[PDB]
Amino acid sequence: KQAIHIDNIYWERVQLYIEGHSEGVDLTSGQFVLRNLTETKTLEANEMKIDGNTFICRFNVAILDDGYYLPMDKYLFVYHDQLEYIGQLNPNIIDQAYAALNEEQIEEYNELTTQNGKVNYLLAYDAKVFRKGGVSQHTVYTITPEIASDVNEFVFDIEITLPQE
Repeated sequence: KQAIHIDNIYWERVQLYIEGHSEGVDLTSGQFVLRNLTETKTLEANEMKIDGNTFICRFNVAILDDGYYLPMDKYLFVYHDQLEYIGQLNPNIIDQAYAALNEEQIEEYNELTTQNGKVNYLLAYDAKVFRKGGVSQHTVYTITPEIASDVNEFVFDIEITLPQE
């Protein structure tokens, strides 16, 4: 097919880095963004490095509580040119996540029921949690990569809560 692929995900302090490549999309004219499923909040990348068909993008997700925010919101990684392209997760990441312990192995096989819950459990090992201080309200940011079963697409499940919760 022709789509945007997500190859690696990592963090430096609060900044979320997304590395990937294109399988047919021209990357020189389009804007990479994080967009929620409801199309009501969009987050632009602060850094965008293109190298041939490969790309790296940086997002500062910590600004999402500066305005009006939902405490349970899933965000797609999308390349917007003339058509929006939703990033697809590389199966190598889930296969490397499968390289777990024995306890974790039998824990993952207790999922059983749905394939979705299995892949989400494998992806949860790369979740990020941090707090925002120096302000009037200290908030906990929890960003969890997962496959959204409502659309069958990869999303960052972000929940912004108070420490009390």
